[PDB]
Amino acid sequence: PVYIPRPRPPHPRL
Amino acid sequence: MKTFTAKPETVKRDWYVVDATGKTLGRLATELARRLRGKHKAEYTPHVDTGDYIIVLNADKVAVTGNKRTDKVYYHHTGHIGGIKQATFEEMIARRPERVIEIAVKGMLPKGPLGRAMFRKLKVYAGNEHNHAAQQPQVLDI
Amino acid sequence: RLNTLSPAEGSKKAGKRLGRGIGSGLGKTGGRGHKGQKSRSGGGVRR
Amino acid sequence: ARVKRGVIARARHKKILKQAKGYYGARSRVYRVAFQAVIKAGQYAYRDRRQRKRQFRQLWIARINAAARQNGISYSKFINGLKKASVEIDRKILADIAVFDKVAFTALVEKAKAALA
Amino acid sequence: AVQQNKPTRSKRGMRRSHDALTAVTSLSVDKTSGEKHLRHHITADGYYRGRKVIAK
Amino acid sequence: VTGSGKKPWRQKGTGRARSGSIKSPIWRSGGVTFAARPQDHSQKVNKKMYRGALKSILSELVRQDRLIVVEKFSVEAPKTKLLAQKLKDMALEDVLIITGELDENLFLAARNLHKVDVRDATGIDPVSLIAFDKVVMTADAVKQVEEMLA
Amino acid sequence: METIAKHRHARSSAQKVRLVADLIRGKKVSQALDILTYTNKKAAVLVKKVLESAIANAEHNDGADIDDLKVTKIFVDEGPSMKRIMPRAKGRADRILKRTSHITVVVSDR
Amino acid sequence: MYAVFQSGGKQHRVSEGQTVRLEKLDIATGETVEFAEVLMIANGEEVKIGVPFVDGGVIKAEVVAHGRGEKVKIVKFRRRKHYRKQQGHRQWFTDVKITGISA
RNA sequence: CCCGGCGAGGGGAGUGAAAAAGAACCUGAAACCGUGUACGUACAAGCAGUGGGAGCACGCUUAGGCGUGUGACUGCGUACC
RNA sequence: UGUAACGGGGCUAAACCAUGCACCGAAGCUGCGGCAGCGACGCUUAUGCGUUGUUGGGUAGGGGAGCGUUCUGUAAGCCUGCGAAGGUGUGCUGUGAGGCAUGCUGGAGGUAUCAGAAGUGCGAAUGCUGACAUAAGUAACGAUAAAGCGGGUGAAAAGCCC
Ligand SMILES: [Mg+2]
Ligand SMILES: [Mg+2]
Ligand SMILES: [Mg+2]
Ligand SMILES: [Mg+2]
Ligand SMILES: [Mg+2]
Ligand SMILES: [Mg+2]
Ligand SMILES: [Mg+2]
Ligand SMILES: [Mg+2]
Ligand SMILES: [Mg+2]
Ligand SMILES: [Mg+2]
Ligand SMILES: [Mg+2]
Ligand SMILES: [Mg+2]
Ligand SMILES: [Mg+2]
Ligand SMILES: [Mg+2]
Ligand SMILES: [Mg+2]
Ligand SMILES: [Mg+2]
Ligand SMILES: [Mg+2]
Ligand SMILES: [Mg+2]
Ligand SMILES: [Mg+2]
Ligand SMILES: [Mg+2]
Ligand SMILES: [Mg+2]
Ligand SMILES: [Mg+2]
Ligand SMILES: [Mg+2]
Ligand SMILES: [Mg+2]
Ligand SMILES: [Mg+2]
Ligand SMILES: [Mg+2]
Ligand SMILES: [Mg+2]
Ligand SMILES: [Mg+2]
Ligand SMILES: [Mg+2]
Ligand SMILES: [Mg+2]
Ligand SMILES: [Mg+2]
Ligand SMILES: [Mg+2]
Ligand SMILES: [Mg+2]
Ligand SMILES: [Mg+2]
Ligand SMILES: [Mg+2]
Ligand SMILES: [Mg+2]
Ligand SMILES: [Mg+2]
Ligand SMILES: [Mg+2]
Ligand SMILES: [Mg+2]
Repeated sequence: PVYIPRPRPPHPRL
Repeated sequence: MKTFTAKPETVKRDWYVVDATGKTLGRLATELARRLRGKHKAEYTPHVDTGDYIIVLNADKVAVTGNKRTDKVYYHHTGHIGGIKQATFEEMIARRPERVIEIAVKGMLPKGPLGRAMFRKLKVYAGNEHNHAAQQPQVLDI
Repeated sequence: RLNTLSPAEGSKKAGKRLGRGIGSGLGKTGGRGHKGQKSRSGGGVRR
Repeated sequence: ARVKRGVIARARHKKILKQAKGYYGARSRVYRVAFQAVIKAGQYAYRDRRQRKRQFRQLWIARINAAARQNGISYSKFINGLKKASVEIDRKILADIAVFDKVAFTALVEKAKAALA
Repeated sequence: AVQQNKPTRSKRGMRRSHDALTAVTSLSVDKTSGEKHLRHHITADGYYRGRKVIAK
Repeated sequence: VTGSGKKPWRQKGTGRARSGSIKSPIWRSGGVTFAARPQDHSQKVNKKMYRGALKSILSELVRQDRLIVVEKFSVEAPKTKLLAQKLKDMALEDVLIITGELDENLFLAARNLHKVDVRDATGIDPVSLIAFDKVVMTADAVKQVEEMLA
Repeated sequence: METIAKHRHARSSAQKVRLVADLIRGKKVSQALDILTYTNKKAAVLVKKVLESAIANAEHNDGADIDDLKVTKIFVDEGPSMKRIMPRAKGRADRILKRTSHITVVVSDR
Repeated sequence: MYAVFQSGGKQHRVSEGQTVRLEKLDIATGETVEFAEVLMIANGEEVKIGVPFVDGGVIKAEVVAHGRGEKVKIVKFRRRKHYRKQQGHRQWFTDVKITGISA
């Protein structure tokens, strides 16, 4: 709505 | 003016009986496919099966050249993973010789509802008797 | 007559509108080539 | 000098949908997708106006081949006998004869045979 | 875990083909009251096989 | 646009396009991309070209007979009734009257006929000359205007 | 005469009511009423209270003959779907739609 | 009894009394024209063929009416290359009526 | 007035020129969701169209067929930026 | 993964070689029609181009020519409550942008022509706003402290009262 959370820590494809 | 087209209802379809004894499988089934599809009719129209029903007799007695008799393999996959079941020519003739011709003609007929409606008009029979005498198939020498 | 005065031919060259379709010639980078610097908002090297 | 572009866009989207009448699904209800279908239909029309001139020659030839093998001469030798006798009938008329008037086409075949004789 | 195109009205209808209701075949008029009531259910008046089994 | 300048949402993470300010010309209730300034549309036409325009408009009014030249022509009472009746006599309906000098009576009589305008022999102009149906020029005004055009 | 009886802004989905409405169609009202009385749904209540209306608006406006009265045309239309907000996990809000349905019954002597 | 004759390089097969649809001919909308290039005459059963032409072959037609055919729409197009083109076409046609056929 | 819950909503009656102008109120589009009719569809494979094309339904002319709606079957055909 | 190294059938010629004859085969060329540009005696008159020969795939892009919308003038003119815009169908017409005529809804505005100005043309910008889809009548109905029955009121009682 007005707030958006950060997404999950994405795949550590290092 | 528009070119003629054979109508599905108005067309007439003759019958024909053919004696597969000693005929080469190819040069038999090829002419069979021509007839079934209707090329032999001047009333041809490529979206309607104007061919004449064909009855194959002595389907066991069909012959192939060379060493095809024991080397021409017929494969089919059974849907399941490992099952690519094969069967050579001799095993096919011994099991059910109809399938030899039926395959040689499904291969040459169109692919699609018209093809599977043309192959409905082929009435191959293993031995020499056929009960379709009520339709009076004319003899055909091919 | 007021609704009869018409300018001589060739006077008004009829402008040139960039980015108003495919039929008009220009449009989709409006006569300034593909990506680069000379095709940016305000880009273009000094004199 | 604001211009509320609410009538041109409407009567243009509608002009496309009217051409798209008869298409399955949203392909005939949505302008963003009927537009592709209509340009694709235009490609198909512009290409089939030639595929048709092909198909009908390759249908007339098939019919002539039928009615020529009927009378004992392949299509090749038939056309060859015709051209030799300098008969300029075209494949459309040939096919339509071969379908409607059988004795006329038989006379044609006989002339071609004689020319090849 | 989520769709990848939208199933059209075609699918949204075909999937509901079986979602239709089952109209009750026929009621059954009571023996002596003459009223309607589902089979083996008591009549809206408390009758069953024509017996005032409820009095309520 | 009366607003702020804060990024309505961070640059990343969001699933929506990278946006910078609630004022962007894209957004609803946002600015116009090229807001028009209050400008001036007065364009310079050379003195010589304006004179050469009048010296052609008048020649063509002559050729089209829309130029009716007269001697003295005014009224005695500032009655639009009187002036309208006078034009009825002149068998005209839509006329630009170019008098030598604004005769207050004639000016007040013509103030109320939206098919008649009275101008001095100097406040003439091409738009009016062409637009009006017929122009009547008192000979005083004819001499004045020809000396003005020189 | 085709007597109409509607019910606009009926507090019920436009699908749960079509399920019922498609049961009773082209049926004598004497049978449609029975079906709806012994249908176990909530849309059964709405469509029955509407069919009662249609029958009454036939017998008191368009004449008589509750005997011969088929449910000629019945249909359920989408209506003004009230918006509401429901909170989910992690602060997200999801807009749910309280649905509404315009039921229409058209019964005729036929 | 039919006749095979070419007008626009497209040889039609027509019986006496029916209409055709040719490529436009410079004939007034109500005038009588002929084609002296009959390619074949059914002549009932005994068909006359002619080596290049039926020597005595003459077809008499009355030009019923000119007109412009159905509006075909050409749409050239190259995907992903920023190029399309629309265009119309209406071929002129000359409905004639074969009044008479002479071998 | 009638159905309705001394409801919602509706059908009559009535004003009104108009009430598919009834306050959810000028016009009222499109997406979206239905209802009826016509045609096709439950042995058929794929950017879903186009070229051909039978059948079927309908309007006109009579009976020449044509226009419209569908489109069986077939050739070709792997969206847009 | 399933033949799977002729595309398939199949072929002992329907393979390879050599010779020759036919035929199919493109949007190539030819045939008839149509348009547009360029060039050449014209017509002397800004040409019917009278005729020709030739050209016409095209992205970035260059040039030429247009259609259309809003507003201004022409317009105190013209159209219009004997129906304007708008909406929706239908038919005709232009090479296209488009136009026209007309049926229904609409119920009061519109605007020829020739010019003038542009907030002048949308499908994309993880565009913005409003609406409605899809997943779907599916997950879920928010503590596994627990409900059952009789009576009441009520149109309807598992949840309200006793
Ligand atoms: Mg194939
Ligand atoms: Mg684009
Ligand atoms: Mg540039
Ligand atoms: Mg770019
Ligand atoms: Mg680059
Ligand atoms: Mg560059
Ligand atoms: Mg405005
Ligand atoms: Mg070709
Ligand atoms: Mg994807
Ligand atoms: Mg279900
Ligand atoms: Mg603002
Ligand atoms: Mg000055
Ligand atoms: Mg919280
Ligand atoms: Mg009330
Ligand atoms: Mg009003
Ligand atoms: Mg409204
Ligand atoms: Mg609508
Ligand atoms: Mg079926
Ligand atoms: Mg099968
Ligand atoms: Mg499938
Ligand atoms: Mg097809
Ligand atoms: Mg293997
Ligand atoms: Mg060419
Ligand atoms: Mg050519
Ligand atoms: Mg060329
Ligand atoms: Mg070019
Ligand atoms: Mg370019
Ligand atoms: Mg307007
Ligand atoms: Mg209305
Ligand atoms: Mg803009
Ligand atoms: Mg849009
Ligand atoms: Mg949603
Ligand atoms: Mg759903
Ligand atoms: Mg599911
Ligand atoms: Mg489940
Ligand atoms: Mg659950
Ligand atoms: Mg729970
Ligand atoms: Mg209790
Ligand atoms: Mg409980």
